[PDB]
Amino acid sequence: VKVVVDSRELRSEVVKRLKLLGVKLEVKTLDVGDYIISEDVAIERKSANDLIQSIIDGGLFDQVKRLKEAYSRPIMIVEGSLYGIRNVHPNAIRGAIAAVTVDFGVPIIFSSTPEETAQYIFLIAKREQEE
Amino acid sequence: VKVVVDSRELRSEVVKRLKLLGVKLEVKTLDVGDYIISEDVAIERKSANDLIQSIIDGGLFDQVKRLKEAYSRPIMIVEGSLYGIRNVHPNAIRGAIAAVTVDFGVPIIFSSTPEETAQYIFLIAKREQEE
Repeated sequence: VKVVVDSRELRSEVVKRLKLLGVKLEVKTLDVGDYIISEDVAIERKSANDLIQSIIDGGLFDQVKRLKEAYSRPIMIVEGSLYGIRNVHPNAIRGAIAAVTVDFGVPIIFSSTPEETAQYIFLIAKREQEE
Repeated sequence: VKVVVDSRELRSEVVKRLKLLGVKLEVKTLDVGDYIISEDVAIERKSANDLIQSIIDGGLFDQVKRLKEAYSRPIMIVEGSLYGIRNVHPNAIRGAIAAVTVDFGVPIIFSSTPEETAQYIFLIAKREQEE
């Protein structure tokens, strides 16, 4: 399977696992998105910490808007646990998650590690290729 | 806020928290869905164990199909951790999650406890009422 990856992700552990999985990567510098699966499917990788920060600074929705305007079927993979991270009420996190997935209609898949993020990218790309 | 709840959920801890949150519940015996928010929004509550079992028995997709045919905007809340549950390869769980959220287009929100499930139902219902 072939996946386009943004230059900023090139040396990540996600890319390492993708390569071990046999994925053929094409590097590009994208204005939006981290891993492109097709003309319509693009994946944005965001750490749990960065998700919370974007909620704190009120920048999450602008980011989702930008993703949707660039791709018809964008996907956000949130990496790392969202629990145990104080300084932010659980309802703020839950509320943001519900808004993105239900209102903006952008799937939010949760990954525990960069390796798991790669496994998700891989299985989605494979399905893309098969159909 | 008003929420319709299926009779089978009446004595759950989710209902207890919903009541503490001030939600006004109307009980019904639904052929599909556990908590109805509006004519279009319905929530299906599924434990992590039951999600895995439905993957093992190949019944998950039929369930999602049934939800979509009954409601235009269904939501699935998966309750409990999906990690540490052997007898099933991680890719089987990841694959199922990707299919439901990305292909079927049905959001899959993850909750750690029945209380969190109630908090999600509450915030979604409130937004429904406000708009």
